[PDB]
Amino acid sequence: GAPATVTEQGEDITSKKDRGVLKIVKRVGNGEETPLIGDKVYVHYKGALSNGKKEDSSHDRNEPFVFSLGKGQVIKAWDIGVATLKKGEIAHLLIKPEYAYGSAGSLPKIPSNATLFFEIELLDFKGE
Ligand SMILES: COc1ccc(CC[C@@H](OC(=O)[C@@H]2CCCCN2C(=O)[C@H](c2cc(OC)c(OC)c(OC)c2)C2CCCCC2)c2cccc(OCC(=O)O)c2)cc1OC
Repeated sequence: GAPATVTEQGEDITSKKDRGVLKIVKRVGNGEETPLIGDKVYVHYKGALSNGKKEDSSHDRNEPFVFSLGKGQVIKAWDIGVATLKKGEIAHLLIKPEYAYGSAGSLPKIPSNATLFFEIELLDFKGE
């Protein structure tokens, strides 16, 4: 499925090139701009543990999820990954624990050393 495609075909968007965050663009967005650190970003998403049937989704807020990019308001992989998206883009991200919750996890919801998968839509972003 979608995680396997990211493993085989996903681009490594980490600075260290350690495959900690792999990306596939699933729908191309508009324009050339991608958000800067400090910008307020608005997304829809769904997220899964790799090994589990439990899903989280912004569609249940029925509302955009909002955060300021590069301000440690989300896991590292999202500061890295969302920064690469254009407005209207939908991407898949496969995320190793070092760029999420690490060996600690976030118990009981997130286990130790969990890989995560997300589908993310960048709705909009605005300068601070
Ligand atoms: C800088 O590092 C951190 C910053 C923030 C956190 C908290 C979890 C942080 O979660 C995350 O960063 C990632 C990426 C964004 C979407 C949520 N997310 C998650 O892992 C999800 C998540 C994790 C959560 O807590 C761990 C959630 O809160 C209970 C949560 O609620 C909607 C959702 C996982 C859920 C299970 C399946 C795998 C996904 C979070 C959760 C909810 C809203 C957030 O920002 C917007 C807002 O506050 O309105 C930020 C952990 C961090 O490190 C582990």
